[PDB]
Amino acid sequence: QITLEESGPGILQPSQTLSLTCSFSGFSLSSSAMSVGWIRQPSGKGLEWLAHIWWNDDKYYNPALKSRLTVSKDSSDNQVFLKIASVVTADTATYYCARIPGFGFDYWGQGTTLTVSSATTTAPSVYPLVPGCSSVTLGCLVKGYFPEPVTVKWNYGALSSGVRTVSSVLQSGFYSLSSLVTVPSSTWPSQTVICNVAHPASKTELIKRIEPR
Amino acid sequence: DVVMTQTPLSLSVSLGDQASISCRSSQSLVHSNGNTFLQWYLQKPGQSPKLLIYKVSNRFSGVPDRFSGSGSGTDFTLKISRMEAEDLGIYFCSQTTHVPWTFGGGTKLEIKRADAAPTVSIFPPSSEQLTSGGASVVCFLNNFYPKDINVKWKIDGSERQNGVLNSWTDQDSKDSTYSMSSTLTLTKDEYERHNSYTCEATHKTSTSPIVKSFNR
Repeated sequence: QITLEESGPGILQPSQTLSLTCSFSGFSLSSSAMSVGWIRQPSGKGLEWLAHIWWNDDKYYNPALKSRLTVSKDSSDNQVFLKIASVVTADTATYYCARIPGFGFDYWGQGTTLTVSSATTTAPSVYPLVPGCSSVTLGCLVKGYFPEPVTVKWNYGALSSGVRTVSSVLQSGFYSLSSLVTVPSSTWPSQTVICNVAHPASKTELIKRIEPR
Repeated sequence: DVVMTQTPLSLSVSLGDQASISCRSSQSLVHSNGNTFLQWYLQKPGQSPKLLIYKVSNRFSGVPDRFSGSGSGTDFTLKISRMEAEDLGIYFCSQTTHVPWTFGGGTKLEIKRADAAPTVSIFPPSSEQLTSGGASVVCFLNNFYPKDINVKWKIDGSERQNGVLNSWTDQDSKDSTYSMSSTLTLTKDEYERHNSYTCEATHKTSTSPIVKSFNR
């Protein structure tokens, strides 16, 4: 059961220090051969290796960023840390930690998305798509929010087939998307259909029941 | 730094067909030890990268037989022998033999399937949005191929282009289709001013638009 999970602020103002944590299980550093690395990807762009720390405390840094970067570990707590000093707009990216046994990267955590902005965090408003107010298409629309990302689920994740979630659109400083599911008629409205929208940056966990009229 | 050149930038593959992805190195990827550390990853839409092939040719616990790697020194190839629906996403090569560790630019692999006409749905603004002074009319083109689609909005039979935001999904993992939402956003006052609200998809499967309207 190898797993890796990263955590960050979600949003950070320019010039301040970014502090990322990589929590893991299924392996140990201080176990030998054994490394955890940091990789970043700006939206729709390439992957950039940042740094990695080995079991023996050997640290390796990307020269283009080196003097701003600091990797460290706490092997007893199964955690790796990355510090990025005086952060700029270009540091906006999804950050990953990944295990290195030998050779590469194998896994790969979920990523933590970071936005470098001077702006207030704004939670989303979530609205029915109801038709209209054999199979039926329903949805949740998902306006007003900052920064990215938002997570949208249906019936707390139990409804996953038929889900279509379009990519976000930025306009006037705010993002929006919509997520739709096609169910069976029989289905809805006889059974409950709920969207779960999470916005970690504003600590938002909201829910919309899809009601007919 | 070692520059990784990936070819092609994008590939459209029919199901069951073969696909090759090239990765070329600016320096030799043979380490002193003397392994060759070239890895292949698939990043699926909305997911983190997954290791497919490590050290040129080793296929990683869980990875289907359909994926294979070959090459030596400076020239490397990922092969997918039979294309399946779930093999959608962006493929990347890593070098880890030289610091700084560098990646290829990526190859977006898209699946080429039979043509599919969209299923169109229109959604009036919700009462909860209307209560706060806003009105978004959403319309919602499900499961076309190919990706190229046009939406036209009509208010009382007159075309509207202001306040329209369009957005696509990523290609689907099971049926290989696209979806897109077109959203016309107005104020409550402006929405309450008009009656007929119309959206129409033209798509290459039909020269005639699929039209959906509500009146309120």
